[PDB]
Amino acid sequence: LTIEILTDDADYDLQRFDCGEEALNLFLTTHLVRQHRNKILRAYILCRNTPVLGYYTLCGSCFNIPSVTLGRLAIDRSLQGQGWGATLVAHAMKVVWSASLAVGIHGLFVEALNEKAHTFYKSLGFIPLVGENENALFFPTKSIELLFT
Amino acid sequence: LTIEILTDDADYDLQRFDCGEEALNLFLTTHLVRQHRNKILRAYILCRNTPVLGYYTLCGSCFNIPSVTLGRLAIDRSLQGQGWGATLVAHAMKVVWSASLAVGIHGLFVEALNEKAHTFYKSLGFIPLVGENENALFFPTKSIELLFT
Amino acid sequence: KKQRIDLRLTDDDKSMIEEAAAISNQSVSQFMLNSASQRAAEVIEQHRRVILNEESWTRVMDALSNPPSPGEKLKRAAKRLQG
Amino acid sequence: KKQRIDLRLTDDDKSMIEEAAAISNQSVSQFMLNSASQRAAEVIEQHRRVILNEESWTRVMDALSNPPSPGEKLKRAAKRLQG
Amino acid sequence: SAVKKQRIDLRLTDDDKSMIEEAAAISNQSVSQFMLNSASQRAAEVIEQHRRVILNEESWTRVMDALSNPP
Amino acid sequence: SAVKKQRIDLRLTDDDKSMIEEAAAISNQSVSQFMLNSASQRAAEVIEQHRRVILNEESWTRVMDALSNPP
DNA sequence: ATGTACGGTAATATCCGTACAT
DNA sequence: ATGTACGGTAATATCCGTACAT
Repeated sequence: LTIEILTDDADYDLQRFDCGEEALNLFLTTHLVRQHRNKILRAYILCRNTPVLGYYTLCGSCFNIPSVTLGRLAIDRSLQGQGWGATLVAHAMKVVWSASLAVGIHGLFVEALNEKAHTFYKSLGFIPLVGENENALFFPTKSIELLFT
Repeated sequence: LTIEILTDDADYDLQRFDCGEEALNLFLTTHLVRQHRNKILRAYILCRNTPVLGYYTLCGSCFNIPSVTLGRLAIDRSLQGQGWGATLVAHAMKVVWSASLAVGIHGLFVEALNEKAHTFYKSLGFIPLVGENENALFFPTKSIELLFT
Repeated sequence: KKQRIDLRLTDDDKSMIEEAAAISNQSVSQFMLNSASQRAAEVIEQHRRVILNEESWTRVMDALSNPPSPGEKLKRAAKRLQG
Repeated sequence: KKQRIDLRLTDDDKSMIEEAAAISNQSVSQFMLNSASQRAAEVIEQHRRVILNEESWTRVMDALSNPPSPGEKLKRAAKRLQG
Repeated sequence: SAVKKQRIDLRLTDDDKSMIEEAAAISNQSVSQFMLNSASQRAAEVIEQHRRVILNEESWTRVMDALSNPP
Repeated sequence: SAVKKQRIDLRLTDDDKSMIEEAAAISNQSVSQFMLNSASQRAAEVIEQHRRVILNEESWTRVMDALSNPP
């Protein structure tokens, strides 16, 4: 199991990988590839060495102070729990942190639409926002630098 | 000396009546009559029984909560001080108060562009507003009802 | 619909107005007349007071709830009013 | 300038769109295409976060000033990352 | 359903088309079902938002007419 | 001065004229000196307000290109 | 020089017609 | 039925010309 950014070559496939939530699977199967190709987002996939068991999406954003946003993260039902989800979060943090070393980014936001995801991101250290930002959790670039010493 | 609303008849005249401030005299001599005729404001003049020694202007407003606004009030230099100015403020309050009995108005605002005027309206009971409303002073309709028992 | 406004201006002024109108997806007709009658309301009606401020709005609401008693000067002026 | 959009709609829908366009001093061309590409940005870019809130903005600023130490789970995940 | 059809034909830049059709497909609807729905909701918004302006003008002229004479 | 002339001709409703010419006279300037000054300040506003949008798009695409590979 | 002002012919852009598709 | 699509002639509205004034 390795994590890699989506390859712009055609015929990539990797059809179905149920994560439990129909919306995330639908986004993976009908939005992710085109939005990566059209530079709307940067899509990263976790799959085996034969060619998918997970994915996440990154997107530059502003809070203006520039940052990066993790909008979607999904893990197949055969990989139950938070483990490889947290590993994918660490991979995304490393990507955002190299990007901050390059062009300057002060933090990473993350979208949490349900309470299970809210608790998941809260167990990883993300700070809960309130009000109109109740579904958004934040983690600074300084903490990501601390993570990789 | 009597106070009366502007008469829509032509040839009213009453040329010059210096109050000290060139802006108020200019407004009286080149804006007041037309804006009253065009229903932009309601102009009241204090003059003698022969045909001006003062004036004020009223204008409906919203703070939405409906109110009335005293934008301009001027008293001739021959009538030095606050006396007839305060009497004109009382006349305007009575007008606003009958208007509240008629259609419903919850207060009266007043425009104060300099510190002398600010202190003048503060001596009459107007409450000082702050921030972007620093030049505006307010008096409720309940206090005007109290004034006329 | 029935009236018209005719004015003359600099080619620099016209270039600026036309550029901003194109940015607004508008003809210079609608840009000029909008930016005119939209900014003209700001002049012909000072009939609105945005008190929004933590202290100012609370002062107004305390005046509405607790109405201040008419001061001495206001009472003397009311006495001077009758005549 | 070079492309076009063709659609069909109800005379009720057209009456509403035309009325609001006239209120906006706009043709149905500019009203439709504006109200389209102006609302379409709201979809194709969720790249902005208006944290403005007395608590949320202060939480973010306290995170920027005082950065929280990486938790145990994040450290274990970083250990699981190398492979 | 219960309704019929009547067209509208407008012209844009292909770079604006792209941004329109992408958001249309992302909302799972045709370009027509996007453009029209967005235009209609905008149209209802600026059709009630003008009604409130007319109400404000009416009540302002009421307070103004009452700021004149006693009657 | 230092500049020349080049006209613009637009058509309105007389009820809109009224509101324009009144504010023009209240600002102590001709209808031309009103219309043109207001249009020019609006034009500069939405000419710098678009420059900031272009700056935002540029820096966003910079962060986006850096969110890709290590180089 | 520039503010105000009227109207006629160039320009535009609003419509249909026409097409095949679902 | 309706979404997508091309272009030709009706409609518009952008220009000048022309006017007297400051």
